[PDB]
Amino acid sequence: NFAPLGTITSSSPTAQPAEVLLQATPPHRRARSAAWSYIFLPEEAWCDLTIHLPAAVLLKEIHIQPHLASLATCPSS
Amino acid sequence: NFAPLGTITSSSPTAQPAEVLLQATPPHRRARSAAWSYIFLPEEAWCDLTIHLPAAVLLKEIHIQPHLASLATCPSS
Amino acid sequence: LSSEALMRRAVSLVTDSTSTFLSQTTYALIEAITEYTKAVYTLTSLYRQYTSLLGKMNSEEEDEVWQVIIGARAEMTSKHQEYLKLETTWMTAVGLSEMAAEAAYQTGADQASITARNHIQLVKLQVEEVHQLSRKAETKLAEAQIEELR
Amino acid sequence: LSSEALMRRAVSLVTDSTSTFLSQTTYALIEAITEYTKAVYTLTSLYRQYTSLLGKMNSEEEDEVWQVIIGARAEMTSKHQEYLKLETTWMTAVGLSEMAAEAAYQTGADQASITARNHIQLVKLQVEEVHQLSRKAETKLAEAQIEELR
Repeated sequence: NFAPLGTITSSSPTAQPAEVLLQATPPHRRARSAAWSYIFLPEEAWCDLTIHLPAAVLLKEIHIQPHLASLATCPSS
Repeated sequence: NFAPLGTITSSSPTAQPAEVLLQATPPHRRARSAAWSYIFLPEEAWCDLTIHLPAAVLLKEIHIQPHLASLATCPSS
Repeated sequence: LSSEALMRRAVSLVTDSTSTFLSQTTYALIEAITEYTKAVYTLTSLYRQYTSLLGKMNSEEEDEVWQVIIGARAEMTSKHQEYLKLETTWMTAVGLSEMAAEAAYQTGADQASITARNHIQLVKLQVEEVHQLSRKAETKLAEAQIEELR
Repeated sequence: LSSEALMRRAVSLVTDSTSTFLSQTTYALIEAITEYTKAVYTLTSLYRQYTSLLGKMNSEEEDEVWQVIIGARAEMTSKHQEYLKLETTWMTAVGLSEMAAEAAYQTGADQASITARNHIQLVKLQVEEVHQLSRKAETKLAEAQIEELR
């Protein structure tokens, strides 16, 4: 996994910083809150998250873990 | 609402009694167990609930509430 | 200043109350295990009389035992009306205990975190052990059924 | 037990659930007030650092200070609104604790009553002091912003 070595940024200026998403250890299985939360504006339909790596990497898989406590907030696509 | 006056049944002989689903009062928000649970066989894809009413009624809307604690058990379609 | 002395006498009163409560709950757990075993044995004995002793006696006792089955079923439902709340109160106890464990881990009180973790574990063990006696009796009933059928 | 005792146990279940909710809301309120105070303190500390580094004003740090002042006006209105809403939520939590205490006093718990009274007086002193400190913090911030003209 190369996520910890990278820096994650978002296009929307109001987005809460998401460096917590890159922790090498997963959060609590039944944690009562989400590690990173984004609030959609009524006119907005897509969220932006860019991860920049120190060097080129032969990427194979991307793993995204939604906030399992409330899966209603899992991204649609 | 005409669900409480009806009788619910399923075509799966191993299904739990679903009469708890027709009450007007929903259960606790974060109850560890859903009000009614169905165990899917590895080859089975559809389970059916057949509500029968005492007399014909002019049906307008159907409301189904999944288990808000764990949306992962919400039916796909 | 430090609220250590305030916490000290507050928890001194709390510990005296909970020591009295622990003795009272030892007595009440003796009472509860006795009552639970009696209820489970009443259920299984009425099932045994329902299944094992039909047709051996005469017609008047047949009608008598049928009316006994009906009345005892009604009275058992009435008495078992108390057990439905036990499941929900154990649900809320488990939820509160898990919350206490999480909150004590968050605050960092090691003694309180250990207390809450052992609290959820101990209530789980106690309720699961009375239910384990009940389900041991139920498993014995099922084994007696499968051996009696075959 | 009896009908009154059955009502007591039902309201005990209900009040235990609502007290789980109340503990969650109260801990959230305490953490929110802590974040309130620490954000105000951090902003004041940054302002004090900028004033301690006076004389070497540059475009970068002065633009940062301008952004801090704009965000400080936004923070002033947000802090006032959230102070209002946190006071309202604390009043709601106090009412929930009031109904829980009514249920407990109708139950008959006295050690819980005296512990709750001691906790109430201690936290009354504590919240009075901390809220006075906070309100003084925003009062001083507003006064400094007002006197920034001269």
